[PDB]
Amino acid sequence: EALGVDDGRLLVPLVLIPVFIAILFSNFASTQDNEDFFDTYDQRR
Amino acid sequence: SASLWERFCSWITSTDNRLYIGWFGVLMIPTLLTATTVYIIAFIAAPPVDIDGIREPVAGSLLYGNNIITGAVIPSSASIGIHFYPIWEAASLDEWLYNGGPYQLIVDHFLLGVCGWIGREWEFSYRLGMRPWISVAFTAPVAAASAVFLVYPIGQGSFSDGM
Amino acid sequence: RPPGLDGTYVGDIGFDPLGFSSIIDMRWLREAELKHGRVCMLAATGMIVQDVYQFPGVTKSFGDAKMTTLHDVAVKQGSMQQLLVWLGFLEIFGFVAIVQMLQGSDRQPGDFGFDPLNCAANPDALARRQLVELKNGRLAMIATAGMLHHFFITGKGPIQLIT
Amino acid sequence: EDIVGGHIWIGFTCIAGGFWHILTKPFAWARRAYVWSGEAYLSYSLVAV
Amino acid sequence: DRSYSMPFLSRPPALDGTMAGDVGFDPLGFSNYFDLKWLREAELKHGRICMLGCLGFITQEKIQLPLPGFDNKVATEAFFSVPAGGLWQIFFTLGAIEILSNGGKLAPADMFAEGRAPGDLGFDPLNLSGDDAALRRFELAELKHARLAMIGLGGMLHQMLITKQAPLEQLANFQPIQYY
Amino acid sequence: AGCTTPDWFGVSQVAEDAPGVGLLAKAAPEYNGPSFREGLEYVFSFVWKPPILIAWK
Amino acid sequence: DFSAAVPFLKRPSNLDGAYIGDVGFDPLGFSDVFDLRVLREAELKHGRFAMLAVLGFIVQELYTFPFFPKMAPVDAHDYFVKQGGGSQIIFWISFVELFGVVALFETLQGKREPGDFAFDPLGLAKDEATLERYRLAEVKHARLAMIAIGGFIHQYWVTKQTVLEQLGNFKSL
Amino acid sequence: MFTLKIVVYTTVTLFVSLFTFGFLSNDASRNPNRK
Ligand code: CLA
Ligand code: CLA
Ligand code: KC2
Ligand code: KC2
Ligand SMILES: CC1=C(C#C/C(C)=C/C=C/C(C)=C/C=C/C=C(C)/C=C/C=C(\C)C#CC2=C(C)C[C@@H](O)CC2(C)C)C(C)(C)C[C@H](O)C1
Ligand SMILES: CC1=C(C#C/C(C)=C/C=C/C(C)=C/C=C/C=C(C)/C=C/C=C(C)/C=C/C2=C(C)CCCC2(C)C)C(C)(C)C[C@H](O)C1
Ligand SMILES: CC1=CCCC(C)(C)[C@H]1/C=C/C(C)=C/C=C/C(C)=C/C=C/C=C(C)/C=C/C=C(C)/C=C/C1=C(C)CCCC1(C)C
Ligand SMILES: CC1=CCCC(C)(C)[C@H]1/C=C/C(C)=C/C=C/C(C)=C/C=C/C=C(C)/C=C/C=C(C)/C=C/C1=C(C)CCCC1(C)C
Ligand SMILES: [Mn+2]
Repeated sequence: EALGVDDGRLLVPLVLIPVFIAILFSNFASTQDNEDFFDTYDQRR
Repeated sequence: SASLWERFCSWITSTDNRLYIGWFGVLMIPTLLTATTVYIIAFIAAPPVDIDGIREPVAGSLLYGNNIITGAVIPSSASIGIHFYPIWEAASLDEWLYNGGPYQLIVDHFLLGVCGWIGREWEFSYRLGMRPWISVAFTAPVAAASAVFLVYPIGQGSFSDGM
Repeated sequence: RPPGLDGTYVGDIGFDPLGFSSIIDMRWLREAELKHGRVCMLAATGMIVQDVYQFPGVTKSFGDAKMTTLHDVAVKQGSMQQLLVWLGFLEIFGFVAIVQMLQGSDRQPGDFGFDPLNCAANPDALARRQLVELKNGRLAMIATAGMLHHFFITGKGPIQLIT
Repeated sequence: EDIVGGHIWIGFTCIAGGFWHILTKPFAWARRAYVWSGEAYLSYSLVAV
Repeated sequence: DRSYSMPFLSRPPALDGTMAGDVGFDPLGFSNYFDLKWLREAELKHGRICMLGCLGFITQEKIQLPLPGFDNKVATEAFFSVPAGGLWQIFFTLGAIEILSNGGKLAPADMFAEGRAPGDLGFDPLNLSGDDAALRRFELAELKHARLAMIGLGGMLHQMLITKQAPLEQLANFQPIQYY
Repeated sequence: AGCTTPDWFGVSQVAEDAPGVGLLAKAAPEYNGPSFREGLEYVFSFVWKPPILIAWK
Repeated sequence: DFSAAVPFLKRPSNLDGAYIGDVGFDPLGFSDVFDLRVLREAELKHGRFAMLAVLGFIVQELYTFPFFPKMAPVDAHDYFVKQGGGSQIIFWISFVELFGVVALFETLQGKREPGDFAFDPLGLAKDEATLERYRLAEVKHARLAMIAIGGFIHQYWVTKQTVLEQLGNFKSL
Repeated sequence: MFTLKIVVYTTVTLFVSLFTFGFLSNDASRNPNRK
């Protein structure tokens, strides 16, 4: 059951891959200015 | 430019590609390509499918005596109903082909692909600075396809009732 | 003369073929030497005595027992656990003393203040007794090692070889 | 019993999230990802409903 | 001039005597092509994880939690005997600890952007870094223990895979490899 | 009171001039050198282009 | 014609007396086609392997460990190929040769004498004259063992007898 | 059948994660009127 996960090994792609990409995304996120802007969207990128 | 992920995002959302990819295309292209190749392979050489579930298969493949007009990917078996039927949920590949599993595969990947196409039309409209409501127009054939492929089997209780 | 080995420490004859004093603090080395020597004095005395007295009730508890076999029986009984925990409790404050000595204090290696009989009143007597303690401790290390390995080869105590 | 327990969880989770959103501000990942206007919030509510 | 670790190979250009644990051992030019701070942080992280892993290898053989499924002498089999939900809880907790320690700076381009020193995560409940010489000697001891624990954990894990026996348990009744 | 005592400091029995002891604690070299991708390419060149055969020239 | 070892063949162009054992013996063209440092490194490695091989060929026949069966050296290579000990020896020799690659790369660059690994634990060859004498002895023994190990192996392959077993009861072909 | 399932799960998770983190990378700023 759960997310179609009838074998524990299936949890390895479902966690390691989202984390790894997130780590890459972290290198993006730390680069961006994370201050408030008070606008409809943030043009700083 | 700033980071590897930033370079990947710039390439994905680039307007310099011959065909725009975008984030919606990141989901659209694999699903559409999978559904396309599975549909071609099934239309050419799929085994007959017991659509009615009473052990009388119906042939819809070219190699089994069909032409272009009479050829089709037969809907899933009535014994399956609307149960999720991937390849790994069948005892054998022959059993999966016999119960109309490729129909479910093509239908699901095609619905994901057309949703991605709606989103990708919006995405390229936003990238080009134009108005975004072409995707609203394209929702109607997508709605019709989902009604004839997904909604009607859900209401009737079996993918065998799908088109 | 070996580098890093000054004459300010008693029992020095400039004996250091391997530069242990050049890579390790001499205070730590002298503290370790004195602790090893005192432990070996007690160990050699005990190994000699255990072949003679054996105490009132130990005979029916441990049978006969000897040396390594005595350690093996006593760890199973519980005497070794008690000795280990109490000597570890003492060695906690020994560790504190070593740390304070290395941090800079009036304490010297081997100076635990254990002089209940006031035998250190005469300074020259204490100076002689430091060398006496060092040499008897080194002899005790050699003798304990000899008794241990002689028991390994023959399974006899220090007195069973003599008698 | 499952319905009542799930509604217990939903009610307490909604209370906790309401107090959270009252006492907090959207994080950096949330601020850069969403459009902050009335029509955007309307669209979010529309897809939810 | 010379490495003093391999006296036939010359000192690596990036390995000065500034960093702790530096005996000039870098036969492959990793320091020339990779940041030394990143290399030291990775080395310290691997070694600290291995120190904890060796301590766990000894302790789990010696002591087990009374919870069901937690009673396996062999650590490699104890990984699969323990419920996977607990292991994923551990993984998520360690990931949160890593993210909080680095403050979102998980890449070599930004991990040391604010400095922070290689391997200095701010964990020092006892102020044992006050003395500079003591801190340098403690750094050398930490690096030596880290490398020794890496090698020892590798050995214990592979021997556990071969013999299906816990390390201290395997030391008794040695039973050479061809027996299995 | 946070161990802010003049007598409070760590102690090691090893000599401070022993090999492996760094000159300064917590060294942070600048590394104005090659990027990470060049390092990965160098590590791959270890296995597809090692200096083994250039000696016989 | 001053090769000093073969009087009619002249000294080779780059075979000056800088290297130990340089008697001018290079009739074929090899030092003019390859680097002399690499050639000396290869010569020393071949000779050291051959010296260890000759000593092993003597010792294994004279005494084999309480473990492993009683075997001839070539049969020993085959048995340890199929057992796993040969894989271990190959692994560790390859591990040492991994840094030997870097040493040879240095020798190509410079700052390292060919065949010099600074390996001298017992502190022998004190002073330069003793070092030169030991270098000459090392090179001569290396070449002699290079010939001798091939002699041992081919004689075992032909007569099916080990070397000291062949020394007595010669049994000429 | 398990290996096919793990391959499909890996592929789907990779593509979904790419989609999710791509639309989290300030997608609104990727317009021609952004300054
Ligand atoms: C109507 C209710 C409502 C609304 C509009 C919001 C809106 C918001 N919340 Mg709040 N929140 C709510 C309820 C709500 N919250 C409740 C009840 C809780 C308690 C659990 C929270 C706890 C909470 C936290 C702790 C945080 C937010 C944050 C946010 C912001 C970004 C959320 C985001 O990107 O989603 C991201 C959505 C996902 C990643 C998807 C998660 C889906 C989970 C795994 C369940 C999946 C179910 C199912 C399998 C898939 C959906 C099926 C569907 C058909 C139902 C946004 C302003 C964030 C923020 O920036 O604020 C500080 C933040 O950190 N919220
Ligand atoms: C949510 C989970 C999570 C997250 C986000 C992080 C985040 C991070 N971790 Mg990880 N970590 C976690 C959980 C997590 N940790 C857990 C649970 C453990 C186990 C206790 C670790 C163990 C760990 C180690 C040991 C290291 C990190 C490192 C890092 C940092 C760099 C990440 C990176 O680029 O690796 C992306 C992923 C990779 C690059 C793949 C791994 C590389 C492979 C395994 C190397 C294989 C070498 C090979 C076997 C040897 C060759 C043999 C020869 C014969 C050829 C980053 C802050 C590293 C760091 O700080 O570097 C400075 C580091 O060294 N972490
Ligand atoms: C140090 C890492 C770590 C942290 C930070 C942490 C925090 C929390 C919190 C937050 C404060 C809650 C609320 C919580 C609750 C539970 N944890 Mg726990 N937890 C951690 C580690 C482990 C391990 C290794 C196991 C475990 C377990 C359970 C079970 C039992 C389920 C059941 O009853 O069967 C429940 C309810 C076991 C498990 O899940 O087995 C299926 C088990 O092996 N946890 N845990
Ligand atoms: C302080 C001096 C002293 C020491 C340091 C010491 C050490 C040990 C150790 C340490 C390794 C063991 C294991 C041990 C064991 C026994 N002792 Mg003993 N013991 C000491 C003194 C006395 C006295 C005064 C008596 C006595 C006795 C017993 C009995 C009784 C039952 C039995 O005989 O079966 C047993 C089992 C009583 C007795 O009946 O002795 C025949 C008795 O009056 N012990 N004793
Ligand atoms: C930093 C910090 C602090 C701290 C701290 C801590 C937490 C310190 C903890 C340190 C630890 C646990 C170090 C552990 C090292 C383990 C090793 C080296 C294992 C080696 C195994 C080997 C060699 C082996 C083996 C084996 C092999 C391979 C196979 C077998 O056949 C044989 C054998 C069994 C021999 C504190 C709070 C104090 C204060 C501070 O303000 C900040
Ligand atoms: C394949 C195989 C393996 C193997 C193997 C091995 C190690 C094979 C190696 C064989 C070797 C090293 C043969 C050596 C030949 C050297 C010769 C003929 C030079 C002689 C010197 C001369 C002529 C000197 C001439 C001279 C003299 C003094 C005077 C004139 C001048 C000068 C030219 C200098 C195993 C055993 C592992 C088993 C496996 O199952 C298969
Ligand atoms: C982050 C991000 C990605 C990229 C795009 C983006 C737009 C920038 C953004 C998107 C974000 C998006 C798309 C966010 C949207 C996320 C969604 C749709 C989250 C759904 C949450 C629903 C939950 C947890 C249901 C709980 C129900 C329960 C407990 C029921 C209990 C029940 C009760 C009551 C009754 C009985 C039955 C039971 C079942 C027991
Ligand atoms: C299977 C399994 C079990 C449980 C489940 C699991 C967690 C999923 C998984 C674990 C997987 C894990 C965690 C696997 C981890 C496996 C590990 C840690 C392998 C490490 C091996 C270390 C080696 C080979 C170092 C050797 C040192 C040498 C040669 C030193 C040389 C030296 C140098 C250079 C210096 C000079 C001297 C000498 C001595 C020459
Ligand atoms: Mn119908």
